[PDB]
Amino acid sequence: MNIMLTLLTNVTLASLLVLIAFWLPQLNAYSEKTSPYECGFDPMGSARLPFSMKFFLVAITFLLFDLEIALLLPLPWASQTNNLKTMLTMALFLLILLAASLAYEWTQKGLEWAE
Amino acid sequence: MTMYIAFILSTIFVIGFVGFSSKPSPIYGGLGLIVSGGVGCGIVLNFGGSFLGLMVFLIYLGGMLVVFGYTTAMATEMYPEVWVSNKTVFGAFVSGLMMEFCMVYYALKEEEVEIIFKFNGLGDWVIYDTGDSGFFSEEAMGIAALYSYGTWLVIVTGWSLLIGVVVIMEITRGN
Amino acid sequence: MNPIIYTTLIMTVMSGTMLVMISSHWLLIWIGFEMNLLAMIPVLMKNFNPRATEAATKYFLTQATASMMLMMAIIINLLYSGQWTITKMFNPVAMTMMTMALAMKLGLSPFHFWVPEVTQGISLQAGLLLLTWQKLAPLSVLCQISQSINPNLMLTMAMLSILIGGWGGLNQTQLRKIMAYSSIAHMGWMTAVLPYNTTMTILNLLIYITMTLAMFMLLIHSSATTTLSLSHTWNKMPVITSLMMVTLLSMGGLPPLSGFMPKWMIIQEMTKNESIIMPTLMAMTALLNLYFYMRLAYSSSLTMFPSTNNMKMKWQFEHTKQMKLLPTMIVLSTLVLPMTPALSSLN
Amino acid sequence: AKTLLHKYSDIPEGTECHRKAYASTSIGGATGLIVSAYSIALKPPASFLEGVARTGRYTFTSAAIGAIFGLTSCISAQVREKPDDPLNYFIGGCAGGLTLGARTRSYGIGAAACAYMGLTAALVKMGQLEGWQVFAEPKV
Amino acid sequence: TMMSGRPGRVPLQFLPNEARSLPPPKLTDPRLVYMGFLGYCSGLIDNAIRRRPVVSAGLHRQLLYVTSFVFFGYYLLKRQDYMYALRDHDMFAYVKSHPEDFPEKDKKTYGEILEEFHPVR
Amino acid sequence: KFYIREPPHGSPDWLKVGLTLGTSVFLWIYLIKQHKEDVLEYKRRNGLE
Amino acid sequence: ARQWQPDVEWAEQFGGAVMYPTKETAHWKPPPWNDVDPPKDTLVSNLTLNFGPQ
Amino acid sequence: MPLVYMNIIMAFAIALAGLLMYRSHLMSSLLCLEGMMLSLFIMSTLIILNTHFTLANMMPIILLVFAACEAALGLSLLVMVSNTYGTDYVQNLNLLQC
Ligand SMILES: CCCCCCCCCCCCCCCCCC(=O)OC[C@H](COP(=O)([O-])OCC(O)COP(=O)([O-])OC[C@@H](COC(=O)CCCCCCCCCCCCCCCCC)OC(=O)CCCCCCCCCCCCCCCCC)OC(=O)CCCCCCCCCCCCCCCCC
Ligand SMILES: CCCCCCCCCCCCCCCCCC(=O)OC[C@H](COP(=O)([O-])OCC(O)COP(=O)([O-])OC[C@@H](COC(=O)CCCCCCCCCCCCCCCCC)OC(=O)CCCCCCCCCCCCCCCCC)OC(=O)CCCCCCCCCCCCCCCCC
Ligand SMILES: CCCCCCCCCCCCCCCCCC(=O)OC[C@H](COP(=O)([O-])OCC(O)COP(=O)([O-])OC[C@@H](COC(=O)CCCCCCCCCCCCCCCCC)OC(=O)CCCCCCCCCCCCCCCCC)OC(=O)CCCCCCCCCCCCCCCCC
Ligand SMILES: CCCCCCCCCCCCCCCCC[C@@H](O)O[C@H](CO[C@H](O)CCCCCCCCCCCCCCC)COP(=O)(O)OCC[N+](C)(C)C
Ligand SMILES: CCCCCCCCCCCCCCCCC[C@@H](O)O[C@H](CO[C@H](O)CCCCCCCCCCCCCCC)COP(=O)(O)OCC[N+](C)(C)C
Repeated sequence: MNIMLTLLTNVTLASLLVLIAFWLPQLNAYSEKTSPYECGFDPMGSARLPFSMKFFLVAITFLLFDLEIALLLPLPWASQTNNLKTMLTMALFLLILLAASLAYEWTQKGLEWAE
Repeated sequence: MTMYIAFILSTIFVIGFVGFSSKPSPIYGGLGLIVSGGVGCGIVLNFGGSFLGLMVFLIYLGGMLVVFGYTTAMATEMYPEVWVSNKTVFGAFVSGLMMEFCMVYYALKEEEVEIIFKFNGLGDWVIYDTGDSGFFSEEAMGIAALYSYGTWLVIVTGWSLLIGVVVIMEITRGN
Repeated sequence: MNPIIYTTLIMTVMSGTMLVMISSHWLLIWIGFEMNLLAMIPVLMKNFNPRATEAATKYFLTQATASMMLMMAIIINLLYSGQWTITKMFNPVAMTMMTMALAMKLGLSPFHFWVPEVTQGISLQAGLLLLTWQKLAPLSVLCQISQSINPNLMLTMAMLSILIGGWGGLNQTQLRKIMAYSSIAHMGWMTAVLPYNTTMTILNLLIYITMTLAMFMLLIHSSATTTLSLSHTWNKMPVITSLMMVTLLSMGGLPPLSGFMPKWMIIQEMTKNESIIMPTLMAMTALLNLYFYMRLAYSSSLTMFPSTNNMKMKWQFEHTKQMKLLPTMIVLSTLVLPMTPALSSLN
Repeated sequence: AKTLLHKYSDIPEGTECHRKAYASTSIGGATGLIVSAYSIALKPPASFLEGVARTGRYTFTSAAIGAIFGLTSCISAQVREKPDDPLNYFIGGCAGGLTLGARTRSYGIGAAACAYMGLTAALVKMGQLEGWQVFAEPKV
Repeated sequence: TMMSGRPGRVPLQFLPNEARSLPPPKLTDPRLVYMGFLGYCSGLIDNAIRRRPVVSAGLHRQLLYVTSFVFFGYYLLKRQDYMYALRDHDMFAYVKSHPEDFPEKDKKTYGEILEEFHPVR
Repeated sequence: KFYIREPPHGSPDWLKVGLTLGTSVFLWIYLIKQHKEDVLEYKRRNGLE
Repeated sequence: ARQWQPDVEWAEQFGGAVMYPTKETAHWKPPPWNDVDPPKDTLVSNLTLNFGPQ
Repeated sequence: MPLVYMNIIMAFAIALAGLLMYRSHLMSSLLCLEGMMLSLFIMSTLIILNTHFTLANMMPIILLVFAACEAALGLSLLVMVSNTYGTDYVQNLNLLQC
């Protein structure tokens, strides 16, 4: 309830700021002023053309490493279990495999960007 | 019928699914799925699953960042399509919207079977539990039991993640 | 690919299948399917080319959609009964969703389209794996829930599979597509008897796997992927072509060969019920599979096709690495009909 | 679904040829519509209007076949005073086959469809009388 | 299906303890001889595929083929016989415990039953 | 004659021949003993001998 | 005198893309001998950037 | 059954149809797959939250993990397809036609 009111207040304040910024000043837009910005001249191609991604392999690994966070965040609560020896074995197992996966991608030159 | 908040959130969930279901460019499909993830986080917050909602929101935010990178790299065109820039995309979008509205109308007005069996509505507050117990939270204890009870699940999941890293390496090797 | 990584991937595929077989929990069966797919995708792409990438992509999309449907069926069953155990499948809508998900994982018609394309696009080793080992887990799950299975839907899909495999196989010149269509027809034969007796399903599965292993191993021994490349084999390996012809006859289902036994048992089991029309249609349709098997036998063993001059150089070299169990698979694929009553050790 | 087939079967064999013909043409229209859906899915027509043309062609052919079959079978059953006989179904099946041959404008298709549809309809009638099951329930 | 779930059954036994109260198949059983024949055929096909003298190339490996097939066949036959014995035991017990479903009908002689006669002409 | 001497030896590979014959003999002896034990056990259970 | 055995004309009817050539599939081509299609010489389009003067 | 269950199931059906229908870019199909994961997660969480089953609170986590595995697999395949053809268009994946 209060978080909804807070979010609404923040979004409304930002929107009113945009509205003020767009309706208070004197607008004079003509074709040359709104043209795309290159440093001095006109662009050759488009900004919508494909832009090659040299770290594409690290990005996919980020998805798999991100989900290893969902497995480790309940660890503060798991420390309150009675049988700590099986919990600590499983928590360390979950991090050794995460370390071994990082080591594997490192040694196979997976962490290097495409040249 | 009490402030309709769960109803509104689920309706926005379906609207976002229709938005990205239309396939009106990856950049906007990612926006639609992000909106759906946020409203789903809210839906499961309203039922007491705060950890699960926050975590799924976080996971999908990361995934959609990766998808945005990949869309600018390999899934782009000269004129990316928005929901009103193409007849097929707009038609699918409005068809999904009208289907959602139609099933909502035929559910709120009459209790007639759609696919599985006819429901009631009445507000999803009716089916709650009156549960007065605990100085802990049930969801957090259940999730934390992944290390004390779910040894087998941890083993299979960790193996799958290591294998997935190896698999992406092998697939993108090339040659 | 590194041999260690390849062995790890193959063992991960096998461990996913075993996890599907040994699990009593629906979530664990789903995890087994997902692990199987995750490790299976690179194996199809072991030899890299655009066709292998296409096959991997199509296979991934089909299996991912099937996994979606399977998880949705599990969740609906949980909603209508808070049960996680693989059992009678208390909800019928969830049961229909599960049946279509598993059928599309198997390649049963009308979901059969992916199989010919994926088999043609990969090598013979990956094709062997796909057409033999990847059928065990969906069939195991289908066997476990055959009591709640709907006869009208399953039998419709089985008859459709038999018809489509028989018809599609007639048009094919490539060997991998022929094997895929024969696989679809055999899948239909397996799933037709599933609501009546799962022992017959397992028997047909074992016989089909033996014949398929023999046929792929023969096609790997003689490096042939088309009809005319196999037409050359008689000028280098006549014994291989003769064994292949006998294996093809066995695949057709003509007695006294091993192939005849599974259909014979399925027909008997169906006629123990009322079920008279459908076995008759199944046999008359398996005639088509026999026809294109005979076309292959005519092109490869019963006639001698023209050869090339460079075969004289191949005449001087031996087959370097010999696959083990090829002799055993041939014998089990032909001369096992007299041991038919031993199927009682399967229930 | 099968409610169409119940509305067809709930009518006695030799009564109300109009209602039986309506049910038969409904079944035919449903079958042709399904065939059109699969044909459009697998073989696109390159334009929306050509697709609706193909759908209408297939649906009309199937509906005409079904209507002719039902009307002829019912009329034959009632004029001959012999219901529970597969000959009426055979006559209806050949009439439907002739209708298909006229729709495709071919004598060979017409004769083949006559023979095969008549045989199929006679077998369906025999199965109704005797109790043959296409999809037998597991009983053992 | 029918035999998958039964009371008191060990999952992966392949040969329960109650199977030892059955007569073992004789070593000269014709099915065992057929298994040995299958082993001999496998050995001959192995010789022919590898381009070796089919009848005489490898005697030790042919002997290993034959004995392996016989060895597997013996236990296969034991399990086959055990499962058939279980089937008959269960069927007889079910017949005995449900008398009203399997009643002994009255014995009639052919002098009393009236069979219609169909002449051949 | 052969240009190279065909790595499968011109004499028998005595190691492989040895363990192949050994496993054949072991399998036959084990099968005989299993059969005798089964016969005695069956006669003991059924009150025959 | 000698038994008839297939010739090139006979063998070429099993060498097409499919059996039973039709109007639609007449322009299909059989796959490459090794299952490696030639690399499509895709024109690479780099990004062209004005770096300066401003 | 509540009405929020209708909304979640309709979301799943919409995502399934969106996946089934293919337009041009492969990326959009992977988006539909990930949406189907999202809907399955929400449905499982709601059912699990409603009837107080404590030990199944972890299965949505495993569901998300294997969802990420599928997403990575699809992204790798899309990388290779785009490298081969320069676009992620499904129209190019037609070599296995013949
Ligand atoms: C929980 C389990 C359940 C899960 C499933 C639940 C599903 C329901 C929820 C779905 C909600 C929708 C939200 C988003 C959907 C995504 C759509 C999308 O991504 O579009 C991609 C897709 C790709 O488009 P594109 O590649 O970007 O553009 C290139 C051109 O499209 C193509 O290039 P072109 O122009 O060169 O091609 C020629 C032209 C050719 O155009 C045509 O040929 C179409 C003309 C067909 C005529 C229809 C029959 C007319 C008369 C029938 C009368 C009915 C009974 C009346 C009495 C009998 C009358 C005689 O275009 C086509 O080829 C399109 C053909 C495909 C049509 C749509 C396929 C839907 C199913 C197949 C229907 C086949 C119709 C036959 C009859 C069916 C039975 C009635 O877009 C389209 O296919 C176009 C239409 C899309 C807009 C509508 C989509 C909504 C359909 C959803 C399911 C249908 C209703 C389900 C309700 C079930 C009850 C609850
Ligand atoms: C097992 C032992 C051996 C058995 C095997 C051998 C025997 C069986 C196989 C041989 C016969 C079966 C062949 C089937 C028909 C083939 C048609 C065909 O292939 O189409 C392509 C073929 C050419 O393809 P197209 O490009 O589309 O046509 C261009 C034409 O060339 C251009 O033509 P057009 O422009 O110059 O003129 C076309 C037009 C103009 O027509 C003509 O040009 C000439 C007239 C031909 C037919 C009209 C009948 C006039 C003569 C009959 C007089 C009485 C006969 C004796 C009966 C009483 C016995 C005392 O045709 C019509 O309109 C005729 C409509 C049909 C009415 C006939 C109704 C006969 C029903 C049977 C009643 C009696 C059953 C026996 C009961 C006995 C009990 C004791 O079509 C034709 O040319 C033939 C059309 C004429 C139909 C002849 C069929 C009548 C023979 C009896 C059939 C009954 C046997 C099977 C029973 C089930 C059948 C429903
Ligand atoms: C029911 C009752 C029992 C019947 C059971 C079934 C039949 C018997 C078992 C079958 C399996 C056993 C053997 C299979 C492997 C053999 C392969 C082979 O090629 O053999 C070559 C070999 C001769 O080669 P070699 O001496 O090394 O030097 C010449 C070159 O190797 C020459 O090499 P190459 O490169 O010049 O060879 C080229 C030739 C090579 O092509 C072939 O030889 C065909 C290979 C046979 C296929 C077997 C597939 C699996 C078996 C299925 C049988 C189906 C039966 C059901 C009915 C349907 C019929 C298909 O290919 C062609 O020229 C093209 C011709 C195309 C014709 C298409 C028809 C072929 C399939 C017919 C199979 C029918 C069964 C044949 C059985 C015997 C065949 C050898 O033959 C033999 O010497 C073995 C014969 C049996 C030995 C037994 C002797 C033991 C001691 C005798 C005394 C008995 C007890 C003593 C105690 C008494 C007290 C005193
Ligand atoms: C028998 C032959 C096996 C051959 C196949 C090997 C392949 C699988 C690998 C090993 C098998 C895993 C079985 C483990 C099942 C877990 C259950 C059992 O082990 O007890 C657990 C014992 O915990 C141990 O930690 C087991 C795990 C130790 C093994 C570490 C992981 C290494 C496995 C190798 C595969 C992983 C892939 C990556 C390689 C490093 C928990 O005991 P406990 O807590 O009292 O009771 C909990 C119930 N409460 C709540 C009522 C109290
Ligand atoms: C051409 C024939 C193909 C044969 C295929 C290969 C032949 C060799 C088979 C390999 C033998 C080892 C397998 C198992 C040995 C020990 C493991 C033991 O535990 O298995 C038990 C019992 O062993 C196996 O179940 C039976 C294997 C017997 C295979 C031979 C039968 C072949 C069918 C008839 C064709 C004739 C073949 C003649 C020999 C070539 C399992 O009991 P259960 O947990 O309760 O079963 C669960 C699944 N059920 C209930 C649905 C069946």
